Amino acid sequence: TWRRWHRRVNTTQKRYAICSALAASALPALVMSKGHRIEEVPELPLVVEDKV
Amino acid sequence: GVDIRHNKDRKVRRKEPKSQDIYLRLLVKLYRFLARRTNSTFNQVVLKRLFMSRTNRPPLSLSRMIRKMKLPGRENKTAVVVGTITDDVRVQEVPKLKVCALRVTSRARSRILRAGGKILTFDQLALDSPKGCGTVLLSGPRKGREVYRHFGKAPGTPHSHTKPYVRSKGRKFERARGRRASRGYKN
Amino acid sequence: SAHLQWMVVRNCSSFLIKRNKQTYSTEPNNLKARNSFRYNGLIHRKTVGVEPAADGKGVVVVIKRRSGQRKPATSYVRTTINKNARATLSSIRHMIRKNKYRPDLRMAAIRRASAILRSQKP
Amino acid sequence: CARPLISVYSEKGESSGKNVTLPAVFKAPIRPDIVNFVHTNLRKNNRQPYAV
Amino acid sequence: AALRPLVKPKIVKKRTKKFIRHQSDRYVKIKRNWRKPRGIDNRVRRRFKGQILMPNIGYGSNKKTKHMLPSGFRKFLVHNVKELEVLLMCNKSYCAEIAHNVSSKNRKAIVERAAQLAIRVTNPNARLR
Amino acid sequence: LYGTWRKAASLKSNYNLPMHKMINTDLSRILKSPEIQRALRAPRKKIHRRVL
Amino acid sequence: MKFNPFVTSDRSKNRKRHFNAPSHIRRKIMSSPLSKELRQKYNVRSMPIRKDDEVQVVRGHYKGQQIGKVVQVYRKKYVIYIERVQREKANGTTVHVGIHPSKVVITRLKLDKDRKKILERKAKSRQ
Amino acid sequence: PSRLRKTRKLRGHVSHGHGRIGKHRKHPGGRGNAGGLHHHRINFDKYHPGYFGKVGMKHYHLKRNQSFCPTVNLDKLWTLVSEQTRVNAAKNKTGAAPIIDVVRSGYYKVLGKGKLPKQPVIVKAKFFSRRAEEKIKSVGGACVLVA
RNA sequence: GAGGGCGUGAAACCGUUAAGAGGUAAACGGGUGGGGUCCGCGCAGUCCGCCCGGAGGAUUCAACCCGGCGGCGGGUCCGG
RNA sequence: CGGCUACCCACCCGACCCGUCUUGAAACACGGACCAAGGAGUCUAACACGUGCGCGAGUCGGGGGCUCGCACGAAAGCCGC
Ligand SMILES: [Mg+2]
Ligand SMILES: [Mg+2]
Ligand SMILES: [Mg+2]
Ligand SMILES: [Mg+2]
Ligand SMILES: [Mg+2]
Ligand SMILES: [Mg+2]
Ligand SMILES: [Mg+2]
Ligand SMILES: [Mg+2]
Ligand SMILES: [Mg+2]
Ligand SMILES: [Mg+2]
Ligand SMILES: [Mg+2]
Ligand SMILES: [Mg+2]
Ligand SMILES: [Mg+2]
Ligand SMILES: [Mg+2]
Ligand SMILES: [Mg+2]
Ligand SMILES: [Mg+2]
Ligand SMILES: [Mg+2]
Ligand SMILES: [Mg+2]
Repeated sequence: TWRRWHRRVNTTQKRYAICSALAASALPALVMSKGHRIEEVPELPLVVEDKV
Repeated sequence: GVDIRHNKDRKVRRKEPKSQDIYLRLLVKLYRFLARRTNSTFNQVVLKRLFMSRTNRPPLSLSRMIRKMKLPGRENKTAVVVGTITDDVRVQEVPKLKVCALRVTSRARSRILRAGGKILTFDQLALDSPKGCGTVLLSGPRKGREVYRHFGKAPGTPHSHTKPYVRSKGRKFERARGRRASRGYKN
Repeated sequence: SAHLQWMVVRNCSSFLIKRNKQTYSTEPNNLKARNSFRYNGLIHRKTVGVEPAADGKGVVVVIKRRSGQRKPATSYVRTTINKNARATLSSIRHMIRKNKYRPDLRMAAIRRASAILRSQKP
Repeated sequence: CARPLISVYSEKGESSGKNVTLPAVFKAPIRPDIVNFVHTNLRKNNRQPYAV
Repeated sequence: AALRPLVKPKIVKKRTKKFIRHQSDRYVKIKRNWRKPRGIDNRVRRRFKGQILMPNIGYGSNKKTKHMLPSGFRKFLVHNVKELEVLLMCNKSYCAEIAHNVSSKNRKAIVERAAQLAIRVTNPNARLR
Repeated sequence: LYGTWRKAASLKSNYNLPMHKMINTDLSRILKSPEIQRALRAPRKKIHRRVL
Repeated sequence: MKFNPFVTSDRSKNRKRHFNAPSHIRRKIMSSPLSKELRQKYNVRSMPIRKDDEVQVVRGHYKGQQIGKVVQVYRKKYVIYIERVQREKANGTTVHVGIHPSKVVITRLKLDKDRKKILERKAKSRQ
Repeated sequence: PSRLRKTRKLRGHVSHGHGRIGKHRKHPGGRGNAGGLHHHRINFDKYHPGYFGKVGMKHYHLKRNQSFCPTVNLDKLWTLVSEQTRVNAAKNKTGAAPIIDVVRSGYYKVLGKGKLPKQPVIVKAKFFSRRAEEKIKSVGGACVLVA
C-alpha cells in the first residue's frame, strides 16, 4: 500500500498544458485528425449566447 | 580478417536531438538546411549547439551578455545565444544592443524593452542573416556548475581541492582523519 | 502553422493505420493514401481532392476556398463534373495548371480521377 | 500573432452582430509532449491504488 | 490472369527453412520457434560443423523483394469498405486480404467493391454458401 | 483569466503567457523567401553512382 | 447517471441481491407490462402479476393471440406458468413451459380491494 | 516503467547481468558501512577523508536559531527596494538619500562585494563588515546600526 | 458432436485406420531424388493501358460568344 | 502443368545430450521418465550521475484553506498580507 502512486506536477506545467490544449483546440486540422465531425459545423471555437 | 585495428564504429556524436520539442525540431530542420546549403560554419556550430543537450547548454546571464559586447568591435553586432539569457541582480545599466536567443526570462525581456534593445528568435535571426553575418555566438559558464566541483582525481590525495560528498558542511562531518595532522594522517 | 499541424498530426491522430504494413492515412479529403506532407488535405491552406459522385455518375472535386480559414462550413467548395473522361481530365488539368492553386499534386489528382473513372464506367 | 474576430452564434444558428476578439490562449504555443507528460501524471493521480 | 501487376523480378530468399530450434525434436515440450541458446557447452552457439544454423543478419532478403508474395503483390489486411477504398491509389502493387472475423454478408460486399476498384484479394472464394 | 502577452492575468496572481519560440513559423515561407534563397550554393542533383 | 452513494452500480452486488432477494422483493421484480387498452383505461404502466391474471404472450417460441390464464408463479425460479402454453414430455404427459414474467403482456387483471388501493396509489403517483 | 526496465531486456541471459563466476548472492562485502577501518579503507579513505575521529568542542543543546544571520551582499543591497524608487530618489534632486532597511527584507548582516554605484544610500542593519562599511563610506553613504 | 464432475476439450499416453520405412539404438544439419495430401491455373487459346491509319451505328459538348454562380491572382490599398 | 513447404522415405557428407561449477565436459562430474499450469531482479526511502520538461536568482505547495450537496470528483481549479 506504500507504493508511490500519486505524482505531483508543477503548477506552471499544469497551466502550460491547459494553455497548449486550449490552443490546439482552435485549429480545425488537429480536431479533425482527432476525429470530431466538423463538416457542416460553423466557425471554430463556437461562441453561443447567454440564453443557452 | 582485414582490419587488425580495433572496431570503434561510431565516434562520439549525437546526430538527432533527443528532445522531442516540436519547435526545437523545426529549428533543427531550418538550421540543418542552412548549414548544408549556405557554406556557413556559423550555421554549422549553431546546428551542433541545437543538437547539444539541455544540460550542456548553460544559461547565459545578462551581465556577461553585456560585457562580451562592451569590447571594441562589437557595437553594431547582434548577440546570438543557443540557450537562455537570464536576469542579473548585479548590473544597473543595459545598452542598446540586440539579442537573438531562445527562451529569455521575463525580467530580462522587460529590462531589455525598457532599455530600448531588440530581442529576436532564431527564425528572425535566420531571415536577417542566413550565413550569420554581423553575429557573435556566445556560451555560458559550464564549469561553474555545482556538479563539476566534485569532479577530480580524488577528494584529497594531493589535497585535490574537489569537494567530497557529505550531508552537512560543518563540524563532525568528515573533518578528522586526513583533514588535520593532529588526528592520524593529513591528506 | 501548417508545419506545426503536420508535426502534431503525423503521429497520434485518428488516422495513420500502421497495421502490418506502411502508413496509410484514409484521410477523407486526399489524393494519395500515403500519409505524407506534400499530399495532405486537412492541414494546408490550399488543398485539392477528388471523390465519387453521390448519384453514381461523374466525379466531384473538392477544393479548399482559402478566402476564409477556421470556418469548415464554407472552407471546401465542391463541383460535380460529369463528362466523357477526356473533357473532365482536361478540365482538371486546366483547373490546376492555369491557376496558381496547387502546382504540386497535379499527377495525384489526375491519377486518382482517371482510376476512379475506370472503376466507375462499368 | 494577430487576434481575429469570431462571430457569436445564436440558438437558431444565425451569426449575430456581436463579435468578440480572439484571446491569446488560442494563440499560445502547442506542446503535445508536455500535454502528454502532465496528462500521464494526472492519470497516475486519478486512481484508487489497488489491492494489497 | 486476374490483374497481372507491374515489373517484379525473380524473388530469392537465400534459404527457405524457417530455422528450427536446437533439441526441439527430442522434447515435445519445446515449441519449434527459434530461441538463442546461451550455454557454455552448446555446439550450436560454438558453431560446430554438421549442426543447425543460427539466424543472423546474413539471411536478410533483398529490399526490392521484401514482403513479396509469389504472385507479385504486397499483402495488406482489410476489415471493411473504407479500409478497402484506401487501396484505390496503389492497387497495382498492393493486394487486399480480408480479416478472418469478417462474416460472409459483409465479405461479399468487400469482394464486390474490390472487383469494382480492381484490387486483388488473396481469398475471394472463402466462407461462401 | 490568462491575458495577452502585454499584460498579466488578473485572476491568477503569478502567471504569464509562455514564451513563443518561433514567431513566424511557416517553414515553407521561410525557405522560399528571397532572403534565404539569395545565399544558397546551387541545386546539386547529380547522383554519381558506382562505376564498374 | 447514478448520483446517490447508497446504491450500487456493482454487478456482483446487484446479482447477489437479485438472486437472493426475499419474496416480497421478488414480487416487485416479477412485474409485467400492460396492454394498450388497459393502460389507456387505468393510466398505469406496470403491475405485479398474480394467480388469476389473463396473459397474452409476446415473445418466445409462442407469440401472440394466446390470451390464457396463469396457474402458478414460482418466485424461486422467476417463472410464471400459463395454462394455455403446454409441452408434451416423452411419455405423453403434458407440462407447462417456463415463461419469464417480463415478456408477458397482461390483458385482464383480477379485481380486489387491495388492488383498487394499489391502482389508486399508481394513478396518484403518476399524477 | 517495467517495460523500460533493463530486467525485461535481460530475460534470456542465464546469470542475468551479474556473472556466472562471481555469484552475487546476498551481501558479499558486508552491510552498509561494514569494515570502515578493516577492509574497506581504500573506499572510506581516498573518497571520504576525515570520516573517523573527533574534531572539536561539544556544544550541548545547540540550536540553529541563535546564530541566525542571513548575509546580504552589496549586489543584493539594491533590489530590496524597487528601481523606480532609487531612480526617482537619485534623479539629481538634492542631497537626500533613500534608506534601505535590510531587517525589513529579512537579512541581518551586510557584507561587501563590488558594483556599488556613486549614488549614496543609508543602510540600517544589525551587523556590518569593515569592507562593506568602507565601500559605503567611499560611495558617500551613511552606515546606521539598528537593533 | 451438451446424456447426470454433462461448456470449450490441447500435450504426455493408448487403440484403430491410411501412407511410408526398418540390421550399425533412435533422432538432427547441408544437398537433392521419389511418393502422398493440398493449392492456383487450362492446359500445343489466354497478358494489358495509350496513340494513329481503316469499317458501321448512336449522341452532344468541345472550337467562339452571350446568360449565371463559386473560387484562384495582383493593382487603385480606391469604398470601410 | 508448377509449387517452396513443421508430411513420409531413401541416398552422400558432417554430426557424442542439454544446463552449469570449472584452466578443461559427451564424460566413468552433477540435475533431468514425459507432459500442462505456476515459478525467480519488483516496491519504498536516501544518494550520485546522465537525459527531457517548466520557471529561472530564484524555485517548489508535498501542510492547510477557499467553490454548491454531484458518477467519473480520493480528480481538478485557486490562495500570495
Ligand atoms: Mg571480413
Ligand atoms: Mg569485435
Ligand atoms: Mg567452454
Ligand atoms: Mg466487489
Ligand atoms: Mg550475455
Ligand atoms: Mg573467485
Ligand atoms: Mg561480487
Ligand atoms: Mg463437457
Ligand atoms: Mg460443447
Ligand atoms: Mg502399415
Ligand atoms: Mg570460466
Ligand atoms: Mg578440477
Ligand atoms: Mg556440459
Ligand atoms: Mg557420482
Ligand atoms: Mg545429468
Ligand atoms: Mg538423475
Ligand atoms: Mg508457464
Ligand atoms: Mg539532472
